Amino acid sequence: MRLTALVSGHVQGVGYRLFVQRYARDLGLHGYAENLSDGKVEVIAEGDEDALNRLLHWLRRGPPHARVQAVDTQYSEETGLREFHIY
Ligand code: NA
Ligand code: NA
Repeated sequence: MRLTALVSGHVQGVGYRLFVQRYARDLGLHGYAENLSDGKVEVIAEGDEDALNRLLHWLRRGPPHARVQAVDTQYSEETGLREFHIY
């Protein structure tokens, strides 16, 4: 399925997108991570349900110096995205 996750907290400017991309690639997932102008990070990830749960473990922690306060999740059908990009 597709996970669309919205990450709140001290998350921009701390390498969060690169962190997500590394773990998504480790977990066989495709999609993207993008900074939002309201201060959040949006993560779209497509792939197996358990891999999405493993990614969520990382999304809730973030890199060194991130302070992730919450991760809102919503699920939808995969669209066939390839690769994992940062925007
Ligand atoms: Na980054
Ligand atoms: Na961005």
